[PDB]
Amino acid sequence: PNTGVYDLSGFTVKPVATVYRRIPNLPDCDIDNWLNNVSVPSPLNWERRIFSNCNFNLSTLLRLVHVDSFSCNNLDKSKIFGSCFNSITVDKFAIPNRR
Amino acid sequence: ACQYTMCEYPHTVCKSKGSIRNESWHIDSSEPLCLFKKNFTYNVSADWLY
Ligand SMILES: *[C@@H]1O[C@H](CO)[C@@H](O[C@@H]2O[C@H](CO)[C@@H](O)[C@H](O)[C@H]2NC(C)=O)[C@H](O)[C@H]1NC(C)=O
Ligand SMILES: *[C@@H]1O[C@H](CO)[C@@H](O[C@@H]2O[C@H](CO)[C@@H](O)[C@H](O)[C@H]2NC(C)=O)[C@H](O)[C@H]1NC(C)=O
Ligand SMILES: *[C@@H]1O[C@H](CO)[C@@H](O)[C@H](O)[C@H]1NC(C)=O
Ligand SMILES: *[C@@H]1O[C@H](CO)[C@@H](O)[C@H](O)[C@H]1NC(C)=O
Repeated sequence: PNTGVYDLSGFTVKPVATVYRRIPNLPDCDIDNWLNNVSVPSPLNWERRIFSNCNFNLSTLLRLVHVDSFSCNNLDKSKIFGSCFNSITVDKFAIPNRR
Repeated sequence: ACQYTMCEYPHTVCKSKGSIRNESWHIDSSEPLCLFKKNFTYNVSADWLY
């Protein structure tokens, strides 16, 4: 090439990571404020509540109630963390030991 | 903002002096799909509301 002054695009910056902020429309279901209830029903008259139209996750749940196991069925345990269901229906009762 | 089963002749009723009728603009004891739900607070001693 000839003698001259040339303007060259040198790559200098690149975005490292992202910041995400969004205000929620619906409220928190607070499942764990129900699963830590005092009056636990017995296996004859178990209760059920239908948590619908709210927001939830799993990590604050399963560390705020003292879990000993969490299996699943017809599901994969990481398919909870993404999706948006239509309702959740938690039914709890106590356990008699030998059965 | 929901999917409300709205009645035919919808109306409300004040809750300081109860009227003859009752608040009947939906019979929707089925918790329908709600795209939005929220609560806000305003002044009880205000003159106008825009
Ligand atoms: C645990 O569940 C019971 C429901 O069995 C909740 O009991 C309610 O308590 C309030 C207290 O003001 C009563 O007015 C309601 O009538 C009760 N509900 C029923 C169905 O009886 C209790 O509040 C729950 N615990 C927590 C911490 O929410
Ligand atoms: C918005 O405020 C209204 C009125 O304060 C709430 O309606 C009450 O909800 C409780 C719990 O479901 C009932 O026990 C009361 O009888 C309701 N009052 C009336 C006048 O309906 C409503 O739950 C609030 N909404 C949110 C999303 O917090
Ligand atoms: C309003 O509702 C109450 C309770 O369901 C009922 O007893 C009353 O008769 C109703 N009022 C009218 C005008 O129907
Ligand atoms: C609005 O509320 C404030 C206190 O929260 C009060 O000082 C004021 O008088 C209220 N507005 C009117 C028009 O009364």
